[PDB]
Amino acid sequence: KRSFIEDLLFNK
Amino acid sequence: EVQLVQSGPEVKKPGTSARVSCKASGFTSKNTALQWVRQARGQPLEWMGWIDISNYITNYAQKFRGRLTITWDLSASMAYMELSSLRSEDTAVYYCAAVGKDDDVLTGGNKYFDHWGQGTLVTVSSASTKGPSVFPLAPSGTAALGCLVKDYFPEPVTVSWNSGALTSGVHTFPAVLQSSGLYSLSSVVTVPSSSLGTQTYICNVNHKPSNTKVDKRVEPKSC
Amino acid sequence: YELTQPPSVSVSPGQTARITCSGDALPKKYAYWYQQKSGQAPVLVIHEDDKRPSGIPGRFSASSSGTTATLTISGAQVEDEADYYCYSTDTNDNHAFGSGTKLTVLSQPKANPTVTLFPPSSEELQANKATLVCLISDFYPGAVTVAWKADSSPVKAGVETTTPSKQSNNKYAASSYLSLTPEQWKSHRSYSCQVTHEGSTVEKTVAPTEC
Repeated sequence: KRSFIEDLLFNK
Repeated sequence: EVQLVQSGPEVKKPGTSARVSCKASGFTSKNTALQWVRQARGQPLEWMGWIDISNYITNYAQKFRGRLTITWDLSASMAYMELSSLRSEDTAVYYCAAVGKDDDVLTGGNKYFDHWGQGTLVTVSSASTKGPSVFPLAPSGTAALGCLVKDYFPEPVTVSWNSGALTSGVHTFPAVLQSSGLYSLSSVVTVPSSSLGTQTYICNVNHKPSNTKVDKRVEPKSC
Repeated sequence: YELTQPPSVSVSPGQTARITCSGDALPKKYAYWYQQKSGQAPVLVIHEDDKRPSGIPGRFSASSSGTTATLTISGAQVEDEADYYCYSTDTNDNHAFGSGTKLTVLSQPKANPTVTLFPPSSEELQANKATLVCLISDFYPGAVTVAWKADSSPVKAGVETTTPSKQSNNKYAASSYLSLTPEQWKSHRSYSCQVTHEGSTVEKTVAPTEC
């Protein structure tokens, strides 16, 4: 339900 | 090289659905997302949503949930956004953009990438082709006068003053799209006060889509 | 999710410009910065808080501390004049662009706006319509806010305003319209167009009984 790209681009 | 090519502008009536296409060529990294971003005239960028094109997982902004669908057609290398129940406020430029990271085999690291389409203007209006009404903006050192070019569709209108002989101090503004679904603009010129009542000032308005030509004489007021 | 930016920032050529971006999730989520010029798509100038893209000049830098991300443009050049947007997400994956900042690279001294307010013409009233036209000209920088009042009451309905456009003399002009019915126009004592530019407000007022 959640793409890995969310974390790849924003998780500090 | 990578390319993003969007479909052309479209006029849509209120209540209908707008479909915008974005051909995304050359994006083979697994971590690639195609996002949609809109921008109304003079307004900030507004992120609408995106799709992970490797697994088709979507993320829609809260304001568009229930109205927005983002799809990826792998066989055609085509991304789409579909916005339903269009309203006047949905008039905007809609952008597609590809974001993500590449495995940079050259340096051995990763590289973030960021590419944008040219944008697609979606105009939401129920209007049919309509010529403008031209109303004088009368003046009473220098004096400002002009013409109001009201309620036309579609764009554009051109304006000249005194058949092009008057150019100095002239400013023709960009149009605004009104809640009626019709455009309106103004053209003004600053002239010496001493010329009012002696020099004739006429604004020449052309609206080709309605085959409309209007010459309006702008006369000073005594009040 | 909301990211707050100053509406406008001015910088002298060769001096340092700083554009802030306030968001509650910036301690956990990266900020991106985009530059947008008139009629063009935005262009990435900073990714992942402080990383400079390969094609972006070295005078562009950025940082993030606390709930504030800051874009810094050292030795500002005329080509750096543009709108700037930060971009990030929150802990529930709500992406957002910031409110945006118009960066002016000062090319001339401040010029105060000249405001001319036109009442509805008799021709338009004959057509059962009424438009007040507020002409704003010869101001610099090109950032203004316009507010309309009827009988000292703020008027939000029926107002449309153009984004400032450059004049031939290199100053800026803008236009604002208040659309009313002929009955509305006659049934109020006065109407005011209020133009705020660089922290100073200029006002023009018209009255139906005047003409």
